[PDB]
Amino acid sequence: RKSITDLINNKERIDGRSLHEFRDISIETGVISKAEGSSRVKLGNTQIIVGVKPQIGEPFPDTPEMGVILTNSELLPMASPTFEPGPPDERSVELSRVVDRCIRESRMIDLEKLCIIEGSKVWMLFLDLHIIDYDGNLFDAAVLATVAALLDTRIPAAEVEDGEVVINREKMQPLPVNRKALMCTFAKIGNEIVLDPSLEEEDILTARISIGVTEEGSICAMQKGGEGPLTRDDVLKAVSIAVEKVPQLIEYLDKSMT
Amino acid sequence: NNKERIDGRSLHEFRDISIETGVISKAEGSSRVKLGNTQIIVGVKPQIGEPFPDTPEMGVILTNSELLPMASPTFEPGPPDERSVELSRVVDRCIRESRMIDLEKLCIIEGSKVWMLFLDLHIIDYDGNLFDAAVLATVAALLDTRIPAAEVEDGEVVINREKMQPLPVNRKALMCTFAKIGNEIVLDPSLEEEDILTARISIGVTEEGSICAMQKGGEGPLTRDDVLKAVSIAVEKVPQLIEYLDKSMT
Amino acid sequence: PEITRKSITDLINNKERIDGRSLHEFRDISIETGVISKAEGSSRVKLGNTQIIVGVKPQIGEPFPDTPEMGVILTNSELLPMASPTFEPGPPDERSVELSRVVDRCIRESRMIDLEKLCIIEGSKVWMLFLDLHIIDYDGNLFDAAVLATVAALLDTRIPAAEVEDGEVVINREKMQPLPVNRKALMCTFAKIGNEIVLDPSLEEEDILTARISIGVTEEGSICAMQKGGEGPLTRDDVLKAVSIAVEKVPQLIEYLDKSM
Amino acid sequence: SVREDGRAFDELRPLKIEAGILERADGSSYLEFGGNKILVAVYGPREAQIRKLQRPDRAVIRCRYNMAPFSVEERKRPGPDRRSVEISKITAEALRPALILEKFPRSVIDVFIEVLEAEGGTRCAGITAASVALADAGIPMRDMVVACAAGKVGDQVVLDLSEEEDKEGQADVPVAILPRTREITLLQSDGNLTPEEFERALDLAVEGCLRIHEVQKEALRK
Amino acid sequence: PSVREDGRAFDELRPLKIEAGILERADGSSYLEFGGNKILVAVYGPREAPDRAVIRCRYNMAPFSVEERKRPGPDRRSVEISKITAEALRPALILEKFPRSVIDVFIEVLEAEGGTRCAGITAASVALADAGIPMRDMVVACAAGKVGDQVVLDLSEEEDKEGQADVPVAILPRTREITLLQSDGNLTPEEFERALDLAVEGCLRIHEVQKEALRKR
Amino acid sequence: VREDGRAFDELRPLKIEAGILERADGSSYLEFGGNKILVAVYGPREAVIRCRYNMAPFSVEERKRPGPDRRSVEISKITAEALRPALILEKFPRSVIDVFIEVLEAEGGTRCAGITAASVALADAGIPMRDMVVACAAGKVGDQVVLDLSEEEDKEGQADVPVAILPRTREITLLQSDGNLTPEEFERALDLAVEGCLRIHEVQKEALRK
Repeated sequence: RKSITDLINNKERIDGRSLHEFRDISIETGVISKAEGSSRVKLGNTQIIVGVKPQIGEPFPDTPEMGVILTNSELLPMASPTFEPGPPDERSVELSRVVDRCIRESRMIDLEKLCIIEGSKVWMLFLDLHIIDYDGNLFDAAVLATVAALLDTRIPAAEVEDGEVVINREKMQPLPVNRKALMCTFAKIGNEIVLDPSLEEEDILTARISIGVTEEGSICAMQKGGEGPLTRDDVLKAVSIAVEKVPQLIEYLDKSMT
Repeated sequence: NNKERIDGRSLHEFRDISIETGVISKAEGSSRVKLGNTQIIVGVKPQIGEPFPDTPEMGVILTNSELLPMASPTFEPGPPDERSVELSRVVDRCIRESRMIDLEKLCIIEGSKVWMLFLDLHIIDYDGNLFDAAVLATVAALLDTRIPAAEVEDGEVVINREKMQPLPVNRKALMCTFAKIGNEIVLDPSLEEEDILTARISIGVTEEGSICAMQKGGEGPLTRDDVLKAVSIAVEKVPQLIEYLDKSMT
Repeated sequence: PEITRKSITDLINNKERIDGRSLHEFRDISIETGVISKAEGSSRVKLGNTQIIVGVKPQIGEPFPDTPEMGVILTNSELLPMASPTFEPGPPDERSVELSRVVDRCIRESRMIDLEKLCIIEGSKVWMLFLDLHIIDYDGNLFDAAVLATVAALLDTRIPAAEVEDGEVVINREKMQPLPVNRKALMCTFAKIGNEIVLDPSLEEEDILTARISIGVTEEGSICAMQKGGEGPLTRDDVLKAVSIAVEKVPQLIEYLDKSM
Repeated sequence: SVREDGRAFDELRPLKIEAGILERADGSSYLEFGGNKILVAVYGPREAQIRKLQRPDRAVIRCRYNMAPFSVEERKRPGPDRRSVEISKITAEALRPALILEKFPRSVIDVFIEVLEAEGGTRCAGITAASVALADAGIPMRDMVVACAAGKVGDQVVLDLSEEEDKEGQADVPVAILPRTREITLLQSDGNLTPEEFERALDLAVEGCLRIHEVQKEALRK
Repeated sequence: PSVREDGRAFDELRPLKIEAGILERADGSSYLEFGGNKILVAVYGPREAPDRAVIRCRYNMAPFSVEERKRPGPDRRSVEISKITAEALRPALILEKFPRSVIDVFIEVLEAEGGTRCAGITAASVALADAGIPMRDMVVACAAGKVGDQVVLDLSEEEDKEGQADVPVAILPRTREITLLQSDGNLTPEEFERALDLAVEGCLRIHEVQKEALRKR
Repeated sequence: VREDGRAFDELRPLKIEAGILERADGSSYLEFGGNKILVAVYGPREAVIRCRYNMAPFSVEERKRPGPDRRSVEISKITAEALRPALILEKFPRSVIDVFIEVLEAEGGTRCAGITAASVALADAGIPMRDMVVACAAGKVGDQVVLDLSEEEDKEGQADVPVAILPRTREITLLQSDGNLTPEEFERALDLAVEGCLRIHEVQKEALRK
């Protein structure tokens, strides 16, 4: 491990990667036929499947006009020998909330348009993240897969007839997306921040930072992780690359869906 | 092992069976079954709730079993383990698939209100073969069940506590469990036999001799002959269990 | 081995305690109300170093199917890992549950609150009072501190007027109202050490007691809750003696609560 | 002053107690008291399978009081509830003085109390049956433990309250004692009693314990 | 003598796909596609921690695996399948090379279309082999059943809709030893004998697909 | 002028007291606006840091059912990580330190307040530390970047950027962001938060001295 770190202070990484280079990315949609929207993302060997399952229920009392998003992630014993079974641990919860933050705060989905009947009935989007294989950087893979799944989503038209809800699966509609946003995670190793860390790198990092940037280059989510500190320069440097790299990820996504 | 068994039984003989009904006075139907020393109490508790969305015209059956630390030193406390879950589902399967109860007649208002039958199996003592004892006790309790008449008046449900009606029971089914020891299948295994069996098979047969539930258990395999042999004996044994039950209830 | 248990026993058998109080004497008591500004009623009680914060949070919902005319009380206590190194995190253990139910018993059986007046619509909408006991520091005798803080918090409680109009439940937050308090009750806990019962035991004393007994007495000197605890026995005399003291102490505690408010 | 079911003020409901009825359990008992139907199983003394509950000096009574879902009028979802947890706590404490434990360091006696039907006064009945199950298991005991409730209903202090009498009832006083020394091992009170009324109910309950104790001794004797 | 809506004969399986070694982290793995069914299996072990070499198996469904979002977490049906799958797999493994350790078998259903428990075992055996677990044989599973008053093999979704009996069977191919067996619905002993034999034939056919997935090492 | 009448770089009323609890090895009480936070430290005992952030059921407007929720679990996770760099853990091998953060009343910015009070509790417990840890939130509300967002300012906030630092070196030990910030806006909010930390650090040091 001593030789992984001394090798990082020069701008070289174990698999030959540049310091600010993502692994090979692979994006498929419409993977689960039963699911209204779904996606499979592979980032290196890190693999995540996301399904979007729309459902009708009550909105939150204080936002009778808002549709609901519910993000949950399953960090599967399958995906890693360090993944315990049972309900979501710390690590799952964080991943899940960070993804939810990115999707929610970017205002990617117009929840107002998910309202069917104000105060009573609204579309509830269950975003379910299924971690299948873990080989480094769950956040970037997760956000990418959720965004992809969301774009893939088609839902039945919900008409209000005489006051009762009616579901016309005749006319399957896409989601009301205002914009897209994606995430870059960096790892502090030695004196350097490294974009998109491998498992080998995640084992030895001092700290990590995830940054969610929107289409118009604004920051919608941020999350420092790890047991070690970051410097002001580290943080601002990471922002700079995220702003730079997200548009490329968005370009890459849009093309995979055509 | 080859010809006979440690307690004097042959290969295809049950232990002494004891069946009581009306055991818990508060319960709408109840039963106490002893099969050898294996003892199970079952209560049937009717309740009014919403029907499942796909079946708005059908009543609900909910089967659950409590494998009590009381009943055996190997029974852990806490919510139902693997062993309890399996027992519970296999019993549920037998009652459900035999279409013993006409769920349609437990409708009260279609779409919103139906009778929910809580079948609760209470394992008091475990000395071999929970399945046959469990199915026997559940069937017994169901026949013992009397429920209030549910009338519909303009809108919601009205219970009359004075017209206690039986459950609508279309037919009856019971279950035989066999244990593969050596080269033989043995009907109704004791604790001593359950400890050493290669595998087990439970077969639920109906009144008209048709198979409504089957469950292979254990860590070892069964042969085609073992399975078909068990089927033939189950088909033969179940009408005698059914008759034995009917007689215990008059 | 078993030295502390003999040392503290010989002392109490010769009529004195480690901290030098009478056998039937409470530690210093400190009572504050209106401690949590968001909470409709709240209190902070210190009994020696034993510290409990109680909040009262009113809420509207369904009454019980067979008490359609009664409002609801729900008592729960959090024995925080904060409050003691022997306090495990997670949902309420035996010890918490007991403390909680004993407090609930005292408040409920004294008929301190007229649940009938908490009704809004019979068999549908009533006021639900969440009594939440937050154990902050544990240095002996949770029960007496708990009952004292819960009672205090209840007295401190102000709730919005609930009017009935059209069939829905109008909340009117302009007219803030006290809870309908019919009477007060408080609790004395005794510890059997040696041949003596001692009132209001310290942590040191709770470690070594044979048994304990908590007695809830009302304003008019009647017993509304009792709870024997511990692994050892009590005698008939021990129990009746504890009643005797409890009945002469509670009226003292009651005017101390009234004066602190 | 007649009670609803006809009993005198100091009259117990019918009682029936049988030992050794279970096969698997090391000791067992079955108790019928009015509508109450209670089964008790004792296991041990045995090695502690849970890391936490151990003592270097003596063994521990782990007690679980449980109600069958069908034991009451409305189906009780199985699993532990607050009331069950409290009863289990004070029962373990109620039984403890009777047992000569210093015998078995680092080990567990499990007491499983199963209420098949309930009709008031189960926590007492439970302890009463438990003591018999304990003796049936061959657990060395210095005395029996026996329990019974008194209370108040028609403005009258009465003995062994029925579940019906628990509704309109003005007070409940469960007591469990060690018969020989008369040492009180469990004691609770709710409702509203004067110190004078309470003294009566304590004493009345204690008399019930001594009467029930004869039924305990006779069951084990068989 | 009757044809099914989809064109299959009474004794005909839908195209099945098995692929081994697809996961990176897992010691052994497999992906199985059977009709609408998409099943992933991961094997871990043998690994540390006590009477026997036990194999722990968890059958789980993804919330999006079925028509209505299934709240994640275990349910009674999943617990039963996990129990009998561990039992189904066990005879195939030579656990006596390491008689105290555990083997983790994680079966993840990504999409469900009936007959998953069998599919799950079928994929599991491939994952086990892929992990290099010493095995005396493969374990392979397949369901038969009855639908148009006719016992048939590999029940379609539109069929399952109306089905009259399901008969999941798992066997050890070489010896034809039965390792899993269930039945529901309503069969005559004669119908059942047909159901069982038809399922066993399916197992032998599916076994070829298992062996071929491994050859691509 | 803000809604409560503060300046853009103005903290809320802050007081910190050390040593208030009897049982805990170290403890602190923190009042910050409406916020009322109690911290207890136990250990080192039979080196890991184990942190539970918990809210009292009565700590918010609507009774919060006690027990852990997803938000509490996340805060506990990042707080343990926030405190860790301050502690010289190499002195106590193979043991654990417990940090119990109890929110008695909440009014926004509790996770930061929690860390601020925790560092004091840690010192009060005599845990060898290389520095203090101090936290504070900045954010954006009236199209303006402001320091120490109040509860009901967050009710309509445009961004919130909680930061925790080690005062001496300015090492960023916690950092989050939600809402919508330009990289330029963010840079200001971080820097503004860091200034708050240094100001709050004085109150930390004074609580120990008193």
